[PDB]
Amino acid sequence: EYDRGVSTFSPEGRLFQVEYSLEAIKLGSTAIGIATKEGVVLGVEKRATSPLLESDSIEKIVEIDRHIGCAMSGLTADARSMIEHARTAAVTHNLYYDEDINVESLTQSVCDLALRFGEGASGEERLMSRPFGVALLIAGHDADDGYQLFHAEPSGTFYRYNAKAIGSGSEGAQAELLNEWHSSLTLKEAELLVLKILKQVMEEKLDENNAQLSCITKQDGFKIYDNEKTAELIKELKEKEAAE
Amino acid sequence: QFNPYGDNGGTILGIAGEDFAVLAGDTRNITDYSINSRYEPKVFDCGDNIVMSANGFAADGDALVKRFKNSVKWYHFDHNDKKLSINSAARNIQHLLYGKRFFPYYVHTIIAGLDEDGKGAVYSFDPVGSYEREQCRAGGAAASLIMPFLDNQVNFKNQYEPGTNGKVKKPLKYLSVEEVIKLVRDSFTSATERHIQVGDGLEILIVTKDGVRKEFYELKRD
Amino acid sequence: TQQPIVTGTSVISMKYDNGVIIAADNLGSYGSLLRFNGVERLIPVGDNTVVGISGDISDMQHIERLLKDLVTENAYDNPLADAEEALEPSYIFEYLATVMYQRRSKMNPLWNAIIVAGVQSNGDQFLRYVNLLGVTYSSPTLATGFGAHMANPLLRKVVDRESDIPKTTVQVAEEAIVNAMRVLYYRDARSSRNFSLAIIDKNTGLTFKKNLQVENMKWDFAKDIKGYG
Amino acid sequence: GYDLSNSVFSPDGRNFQVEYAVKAVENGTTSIGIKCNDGVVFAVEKLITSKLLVPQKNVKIQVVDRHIGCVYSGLIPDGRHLVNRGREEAASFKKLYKTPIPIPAFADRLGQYVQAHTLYNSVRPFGVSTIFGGVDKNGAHLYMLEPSGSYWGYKGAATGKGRQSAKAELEKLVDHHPEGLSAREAVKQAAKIIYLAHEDNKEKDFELEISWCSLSETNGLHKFVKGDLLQEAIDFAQKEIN
Amino acid sequence: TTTLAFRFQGGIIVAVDSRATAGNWVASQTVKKVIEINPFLLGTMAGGAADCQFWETWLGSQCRLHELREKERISVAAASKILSNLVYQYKGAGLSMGTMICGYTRKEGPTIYYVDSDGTRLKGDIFCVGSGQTFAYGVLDSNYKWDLSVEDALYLGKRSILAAAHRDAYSGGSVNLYHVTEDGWIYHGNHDVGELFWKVKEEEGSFNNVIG
Amino acid sequence: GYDRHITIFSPEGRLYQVEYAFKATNQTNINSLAVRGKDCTVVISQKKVPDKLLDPTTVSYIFCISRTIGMVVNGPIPDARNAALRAKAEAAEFRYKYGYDMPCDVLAKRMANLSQIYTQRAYMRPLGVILTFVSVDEELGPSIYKTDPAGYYVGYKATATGPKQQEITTNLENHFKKSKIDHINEESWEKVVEFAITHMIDALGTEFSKNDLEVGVATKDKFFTLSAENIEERLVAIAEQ
Amino acid sequence: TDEFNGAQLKAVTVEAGMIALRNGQSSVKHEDFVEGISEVQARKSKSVSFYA
Amino acid sequence: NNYDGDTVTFSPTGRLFQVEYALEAIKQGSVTVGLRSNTHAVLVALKRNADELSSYQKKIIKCDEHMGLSLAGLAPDARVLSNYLRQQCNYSSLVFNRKLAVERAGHLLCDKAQKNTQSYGGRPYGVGLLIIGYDKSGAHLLEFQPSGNVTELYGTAIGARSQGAKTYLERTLDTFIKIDGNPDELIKAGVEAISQSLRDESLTVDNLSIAIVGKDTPFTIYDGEAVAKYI
Amino acid sequence: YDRALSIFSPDGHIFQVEYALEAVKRGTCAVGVKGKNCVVLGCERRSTLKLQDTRITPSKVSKIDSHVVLSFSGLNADSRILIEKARVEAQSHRLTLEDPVTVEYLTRYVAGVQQRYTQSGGVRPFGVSTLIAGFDPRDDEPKLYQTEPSGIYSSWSAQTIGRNSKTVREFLEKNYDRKEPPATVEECVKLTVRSLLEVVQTGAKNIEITVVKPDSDIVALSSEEINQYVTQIEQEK
Repeated sequence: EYDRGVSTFSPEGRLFQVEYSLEAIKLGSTAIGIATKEGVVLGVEKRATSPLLESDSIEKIVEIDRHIGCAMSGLTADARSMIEHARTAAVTHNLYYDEDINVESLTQSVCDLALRFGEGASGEERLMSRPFGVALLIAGHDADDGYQLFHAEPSGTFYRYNAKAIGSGSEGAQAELLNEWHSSLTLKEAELLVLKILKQVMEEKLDENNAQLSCITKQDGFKIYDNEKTAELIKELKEKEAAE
Repeated sequence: QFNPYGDNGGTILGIAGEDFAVLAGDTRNITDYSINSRYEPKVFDCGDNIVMSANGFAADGDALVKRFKNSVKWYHFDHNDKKLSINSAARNIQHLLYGKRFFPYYVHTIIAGLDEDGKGAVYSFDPVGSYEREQCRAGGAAASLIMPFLDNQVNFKNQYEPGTNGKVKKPLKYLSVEEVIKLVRDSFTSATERHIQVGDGLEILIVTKDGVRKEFYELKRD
Repeated sequence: TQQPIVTGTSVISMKYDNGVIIAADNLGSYGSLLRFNGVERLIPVGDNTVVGISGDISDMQHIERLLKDLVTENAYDNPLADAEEALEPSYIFEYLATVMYQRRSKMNPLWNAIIVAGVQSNGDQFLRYVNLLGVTYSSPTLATGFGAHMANPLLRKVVDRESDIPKTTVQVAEEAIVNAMRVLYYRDARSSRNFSLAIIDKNTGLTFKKNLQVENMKWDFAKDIKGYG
Repeated sequence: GYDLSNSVFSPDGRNFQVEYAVKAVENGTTSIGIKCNDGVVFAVEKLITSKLLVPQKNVKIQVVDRHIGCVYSGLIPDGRHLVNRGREEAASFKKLYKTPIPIPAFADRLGQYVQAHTLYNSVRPFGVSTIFGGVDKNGAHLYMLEPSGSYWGYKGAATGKGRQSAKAELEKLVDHHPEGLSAREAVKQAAKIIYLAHEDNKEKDFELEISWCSLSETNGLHKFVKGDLLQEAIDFAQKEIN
Repeated sequence: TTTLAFRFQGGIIVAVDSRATAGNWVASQTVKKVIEINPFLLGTMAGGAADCQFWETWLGSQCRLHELREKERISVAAASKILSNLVYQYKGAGLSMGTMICGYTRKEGPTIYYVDSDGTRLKGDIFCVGSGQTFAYGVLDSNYKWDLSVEDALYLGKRSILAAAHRDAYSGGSVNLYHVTEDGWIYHGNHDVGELFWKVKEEEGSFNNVIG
Repeated sequence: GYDRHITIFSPEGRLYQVEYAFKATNQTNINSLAVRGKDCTVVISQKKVPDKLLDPTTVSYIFCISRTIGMVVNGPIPDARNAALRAKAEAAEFRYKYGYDMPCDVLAKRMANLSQIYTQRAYMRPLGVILTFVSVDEELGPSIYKTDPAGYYVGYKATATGPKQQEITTNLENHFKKSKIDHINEESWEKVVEFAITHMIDALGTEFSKNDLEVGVATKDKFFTLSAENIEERLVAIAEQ
Repeated sequence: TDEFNGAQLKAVTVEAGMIALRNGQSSVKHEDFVEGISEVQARKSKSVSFYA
Repeated sequence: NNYDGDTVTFSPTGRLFQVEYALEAIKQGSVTVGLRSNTHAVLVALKRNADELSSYQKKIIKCDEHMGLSLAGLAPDARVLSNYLRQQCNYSSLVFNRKLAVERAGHLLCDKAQKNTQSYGGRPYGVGLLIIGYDKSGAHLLEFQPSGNVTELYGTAIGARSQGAKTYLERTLDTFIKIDGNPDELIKAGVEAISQSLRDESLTVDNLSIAIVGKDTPFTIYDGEAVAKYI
Repeated sequence: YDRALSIFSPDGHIFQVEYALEAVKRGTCAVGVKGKNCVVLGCERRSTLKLQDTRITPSKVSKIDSHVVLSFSGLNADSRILIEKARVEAQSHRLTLEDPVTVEYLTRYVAGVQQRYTQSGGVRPFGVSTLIAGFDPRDDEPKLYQTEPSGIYSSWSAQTIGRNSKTVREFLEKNYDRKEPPATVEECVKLTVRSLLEVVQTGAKNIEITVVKPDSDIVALSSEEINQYVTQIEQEK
């Protein structure tokens, strides 16, 4: 009716295929991202579907560059296209200017790519017939604004957040975040915060074969926490939930 | 026959200080043995306390002022009010240079400004691409006349400490923004009597994070 | 590769306190053979700017139409500013410059020298230079062809630089222009008696006086050269 | 069916999409074209929708070449695209044949362009009528170009909502002068029939714009009518309708 | 101009010059013949300045798109042979190139390839490339042995460039020393060839043609 | 489904989209009558202008596609212009590549072939105009070729077009039945105009004026049209017959 | 209001008097009618996603 | 549904419904109110956050140091239009050594939208721009509809509850036009203008975003505590 | 051509991707189980039919590289296109980077072929899912990946695709441990024979077994070898 077109409206007034894409982020497993000014931590629910699954070479944590991290949630086939372009973008800036790209600037570049649907609209080279179905939580560190966390839509729009969760447990996670986030959370107090909120939206047991942690720090760069360290922290959650 | 390149001469001199930088050059523009202009800097402010001169041929050397000033604008737009650094400026230029290399530019390009530590930074480019940092660099048609004197007064090249007689080398002595005025004028004074592409005017542009100061001095008519 | 086919030569020009005087010979040279006479090369664009061109007539004529089309573009829209603030000499100069620059890229150039001179709507005199190379400079007196090293030196006595302009007026300029055009006729083989003199004044606009003749030429010392025998 | 596109067709000879597009023009602004002896005098009713507007700073009159007035009604973006196209065509004629484009020649080219979009379903038909004319070497002429791709010579034309009132008085104007009238007098008559065609738009208020290309006054250049002359036209029209 | 790299036990020593002349005039003495491709690979600058430096900045782009895409650190063989096919595409476009890519991996060991403008890539253990590669070669390859210590290897890199600087015109300026390990190259700093001369005349007893 | 909305075949094998083109050329209500003289070809056509505010001089349907070959159009004037433009371009082209101007026969065939292509394409609409091409060629004599929107054409002794053209056919048929030849034996081109006007009055019952007529005459090696002054001489000359 | 027939106009008026009812007023004020227009319209949206 | 899904059609009423749908992006969108004198132009936009953790979205984009545009509809569409204006501004600098006139740049923007409304598979651009700038003919204030049409006013508004803002500007209309050389007054009146676009959304210094361009003032966006000089 | 054959759905899906996965379900069953010293891909053949010469009939396992094997389920027309593109890519890696491709690289590459036509219009996605397995050069680590027509890929300790993949997978929960793979090559081989003997049955005719052992050692175990393994399992059971 109002989606047979390749870019069509909508008696509401906003594009229809894009709207479906935003309600297809929810299908993906929860991706949480908590930003403090002491670093940004990204946690993800990997999902284990079988014990025959090898899940420690599967993650939704991806390095864009040393000083920019990303967590992806939604349909992750779509994010394969976007992550390649992002990596190229970051490299281009250091080729052209010998300089580290801003977190904001990188997000904006990936937003430009996201609008490429239609097959008769605008002047640009169209190479999609439908919008991407994946939303990103681009974290990073630039020296001009410190630590930054952006939430990038498949729309091609972006908001800077201090904490945003997307995916299945988006609503129940974010309910907690509005009250529980403040600026005196340190990196390690953020780190245990991720695991507490992730436990509520975890549809399995909370463990390190269905959860993966990652930080982005200026000092050590983009480091993905090994499963040994991830497991350790998870056991330290269950102790502090028995300290209540 | 049509010949696709020429020259227009000029002589530039970019000096890095220890907290200031000075990119200067003559304001005389020529072609062969006609003085085109007695007054005409090629030493343009470009924004963001970077001063550029692409000196030599004037047709190319205005092409790089154009595209560079386009890049200043578009950097602020596409990096959302992130300022173009001295480092950033150097590499961008390289890309513009390198971009025509089979129909190459025929200028000697220089930028100057301060670095992020608040000391001078001077990068100087060959006509087709690469750059390396300097502390003194002459260029233009009279490069090799002003250059070996600037090395003897900044970097103390082929000088030794007195009464040691070459046992102890002569170390660096931290410079003054006034002090460097004296060096630049005495060199281009020599330059007017000993080269013929030099005269009419000299314009020194001094660059710091405290402003860009212009100074126009007249030179000798030949 | 371009070969010069039909060429023209010599335009002179100088500033004065309230405006400019730009003047040119008119004659189409074709080498030592001279095939056209009275060929105009003062092309007025707007009504306060003369664009004075020398070199190939063909290239001059193909950009003569494009110069008229800029004014046509300016008059498209902006009924309050279709020449008032949409035309100044600086715009007309830049328009010309990047066309010659792009053809030097091609290797297939517009073979010309170009003066664009006028008075701006800021009210300030304008005199800049462009060519087939596509160099650019401003100047206080300026010239083309054979006069870019003959006539131009005579005018540099008159106005030394950009602060000798208010010491120069239109009667003192007028004379300097006359003298210069006479001198070109003696020592150039490519300069003739006709020349047209255009003054762009800010108090009276574009006053374009056409078909002035050389007068007070000396040729009476010619008898006192004798033979070698 | 036969109304989904424009290269569907019907046994009724109708093409539907094109007929529909004329309805935009019929709800467009009143615009007239008077064929005069020396030239043409265009005038257009410019609605004043608010007091916030800047008067005589929004135009629907764009000049083509230096001697062809063009004023249009219907969808303003679409008409501005058609005029943009015809500024190129005028430039092309000037490049190739070194002359300002003749008014019959200009009409031919535009008609082709408008024809193309009713022959393909992958592009949308136009829905504007333009009224254009001027003074060329074959005399003064006046043409109105339908969005169908049809044009004719006209001794008077009109378009927009108030076309009924305009046309009726243009008949009387040709009956006043069957041997034609001056361009100078036609200023005051253009004013008069815009004022009478504003009685179809008397829930609204208006600004009178008049533009001309005539040999007698403007020397074959298209210029705008302004100042005291414009105000004289207003005063003329005011007394007549009173 | 002279650029050399020799494999020994601790890895590879790269030693290069820095006088990069314009012809009869010495354009600059400060021109660094080291090109940091990333922290784990080095490229020498020999051939035309512009061309050689430029595309090995773009090789670092291809280094970082190896790292990202494969999640591994780039093979030396992989880097070298990228740059190779690229200059074959430009072969007879008139651009000049000669670089030694030096790298040390845990899955190939220390490896030098000398990639060149023609689309020639040679695996090798010692190369010396430049105007004065011949002079530097003589000292280096006489006293060459695979078993060698880091101190001895460093001192041989200094001495070889020193010999080139002495006899050939376009060498000189300054030296820059790197000691390539598997954790990366370690910088051993800039030494002026004119201070280096007079140390080595005293200590070896060499340079006996110079009057002193 | 779409067997009437685009140019694809139907179960009937008949293209409905094409049929609709012929059902739009008679809705402009212009009749034409074209006769071959002994040295000329004359074509007269309606030019009904019912308005004071349309200039009648510029209302026309006879377009000169070559200097020797006229073309008279029955059907909508946008499609007329496009077909005229294309025909002029081709006629010029023929001179350029073959060294002589395009024959009437081949110019008809060329527009015929383009019409088929326009009904081959399913997004291109055919030009819905019936084109009559009149000439005097030197290798075909006085000639009429009439092309139609589908892409069919044939030569003619005489032809008519318009809604009321059956009446015109009756007159022509009697004329060539009695003469027993394919043309009018009249050696003055002016009198072939006079004859043509007479049969137009007979067929349609309508008394003509100079501003309801528009006349094109191809004589040998030139094509001209009569102005309304000249057409009035012919209308006075009917009274002198 | 723009492009409103009696059916559309009627929705505004009634709806103005429910804001009046809630507010606990006894006289329906002008503003209420103005607020009542925007509920028949396409907005009740103060949402941000990509169309703000 | 045959003219409401296709962009290449009419439409028995001579419309295209896709354009009307694109105008509903403006209704549901954020509000910005522009007002000018003759010596200064002013855009005052109401920024809107998603939530407390979320930032506020800048509704003013700096297009040049004498030009700026502000969105009120579809955000992805604004990124196409913003770039296009900059490209043409640099073209004016390159070719004619001139700033790109605001009047000219409206007509270019108009036809750019038009040719995607013509083409099949295209779209009308649902963003509404208010485009201010200071050229050689003074201050200008343009309103860009989804149609593409540009109109020139001394005060306008687009977005939700535009009507209350235009009533305020029609009253104070001859006050603010005859205040010149004082940017401050024009800015204060624009805060008061957009206070009529509220419906208990309040105004704070993190919701207020002002930008001006003057004769002697470049394009500058005031935000933070630089809008607390007017609150 | 660019008229969508892939278009976003109001369900947040594309219809054809869902359809694509049902096309793989109807395909023949491929099982993958990796030991500590091998990868084993055994697959169901449709060689039950008489008057068939199996020498010249395509196999259900095609080697792409010296140490990288690929098995497939779904359409047989579609699969050959993926197998040809994969091979061309493998030799390109040898040309410009040297060394053969890693298993992971090929997994990503096939996934990127599916990905391209999912997003673009004028193209439908393939109805083919693969099990890409093998070794990397100078590695004795077995690699077992699964790629699917969605454009997603996942590594697995053991996996099965094709018809009755749920049934085989359930069997593998008890007959395979994440902690402990089959210790020997032979127990891995017999486990894959054992899994096939559930659904496939019908002698060793339709049972195929390909074993890859570290660093480019590919041996295919003929029906005779399989018959011996089948008989031992049957007797023991």
